[PDB]
Amino acid sequence: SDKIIHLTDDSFDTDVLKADGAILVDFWAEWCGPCKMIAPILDEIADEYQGKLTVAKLNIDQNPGTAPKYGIRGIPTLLLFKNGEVAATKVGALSKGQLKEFLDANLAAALVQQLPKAIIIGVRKGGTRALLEMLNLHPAVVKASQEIHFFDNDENYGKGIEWYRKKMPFSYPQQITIEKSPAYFITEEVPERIYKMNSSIKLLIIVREPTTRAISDYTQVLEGKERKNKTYYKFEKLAIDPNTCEVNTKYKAVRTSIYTKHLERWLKYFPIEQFHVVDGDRLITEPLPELQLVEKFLNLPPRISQYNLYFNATRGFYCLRFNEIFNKCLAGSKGRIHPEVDPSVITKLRKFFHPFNQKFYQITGRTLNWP
Ligand SMILES: O=C(O)[C@H]1O[C@@H](O)[C@H](O)[C@@H](O)[C@@H]1O[C@H]1O[C@H](COS(=O)(=O)O)[C@@H](O[C@@H]2O[C@H](C(=O)O)[C@@H](O[C@H]3O[C@H](COS(=O)(=O)O)[C@@H](O[C@@H]4O[C@H](C(=O)O)[C@@H](O[C@H]5O[C@H](COS(=O)(=O)O)[C@@H](O)[C@H](O)[C@H]5NS(=O)(=O)O)[C@H](O)[C@H]4O)[C@H](O)[C@H]3NS(=O)(=O)O)[C@H](O)[C@H]2O)[C@H](O)[C@H]1NS(=O)(=O)O
Ligand SMILES: Nc1ncnc2c1ncn2[C@@H]1O[C@H](COP(=O)(O)O)[C@@H](OP(=O)(O)O)[C@H]1O
Repeated sequence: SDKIIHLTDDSFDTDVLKADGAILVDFWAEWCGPCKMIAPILDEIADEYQGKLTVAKLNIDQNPGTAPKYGIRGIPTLLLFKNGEVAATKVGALSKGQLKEFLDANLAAALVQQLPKAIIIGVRKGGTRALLEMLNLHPAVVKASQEIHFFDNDENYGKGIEWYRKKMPFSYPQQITIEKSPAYFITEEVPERIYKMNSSIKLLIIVREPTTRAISDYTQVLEGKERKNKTYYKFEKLAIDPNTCEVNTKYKAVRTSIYTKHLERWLKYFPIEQFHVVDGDRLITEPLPELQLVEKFLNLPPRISQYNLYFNATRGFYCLRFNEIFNKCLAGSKGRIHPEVDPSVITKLRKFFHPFNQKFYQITGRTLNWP
């Protein structure tokens, strides 16, 4: 649960000089009395300043090379670095008020609404909400908690990019905003609009087994009709053409699962390097490895840990653990009791997707091992 980076001489360059934004470094030693008194104050500050400041320590007895390069002749010393250059210093023991006065006087943390620098564009039912919720565990990530539907709605898109920006949450300059809008993946007119706004934007795609995703899709549409006391057909009657007895390519649930078909459209405007495909099947069984890849994709330091995720045998999925008294599980619409589909139909669907799946692996570079 520790939020303080433990530094060494060998790690100082990568963790401090090559870090983005603001880092406060405490130079300390076991023999330094005031260092010990101030140590818990830094723990409080690391929580209160999450998103604007990272806190780090270097033990100068164990790592004696770094302090002489900064002329440090007494400890505790607090050095505030920004982008590899010393920004401010404080010498000696100080109280919380002096430190907060020092930090507030030295950090340019204009809380601002910024346009997203990463967008979860799909795919619906692949775990888009879950992915967004998990990425928000990173101190530098700030989520747009509602779908805004900007690029897929001519009405909203007419209001201009500024309207979109002012629909984003407040964040600090050094924070990265992430939006989730599954419909963007399928809406045919959306890649050009996003490309125009920011051609270097990063795009996130979350997928799970094609056939499974279609059944999850069907279940939601079914629940929506049963809620309103309406009628609906069985999955089989919709996914299989009655006449030919083949897969019904006109059914949206099936078309949406042909991930490759949609990706081709997006690739006409963005290079594959700007995309990262998250394995939704692995996100359910073992999230952390998939989330750690997203961290590197976003140029974010490793900060999501195994402590943040815990298995809830009751709900049957993983839930989020932020601090010691803030837990959050996903809503009831996440984790629906799927209907049993005739094994024969499932086999036909699996074979149908197979060639599209192999193309997807080849284009994206990630083999997801789907049946
Ligand atoms: O098909 C027909 O018959 C249509 O025919 C036409 O000719 C007629 O004219 C129409 O009248 C007929 O309408 C029906 O069919 C259309 C088309 O469907 S389509 O073919 O699939 O396209 C239906 O319209 C579509 O309905 C979709 C749907 O999924 O129902 C829409 O999908 C998008 O939007 C939904 C709804 O979002 S929202 O309103 O909530 O904003 C998304 O599903 C919800 O996702 C949110 C989410 O943000 O994750 C969930 O919110 C939960 O979680 C929140 C956060 O919690 S936590 O952090 O996880 O812990 C929490 O704050 C919420 O409280 C919580 N909700 S909860 O209920 O309390 O649990 C919701 O749970 C999800 O339901 C969906 O992901 C999104 N997908 S997208 O499209 O890919 O973007 C779609 O936009 C829309 O066009 C029409 O409804 C239908 N009418 S009928 O059923 O009456 O027949
Ligand atoms: N920790 C988690 N808790 C609940 N559902 C999760 C989850 N991680 C992934 N999911 C999955 O994400 C799906 C919904 O994705 P989306 O938010 O894009 O609609 C769920 O569909 P099911 O209801 O079919 O299980 C479920 O499989």
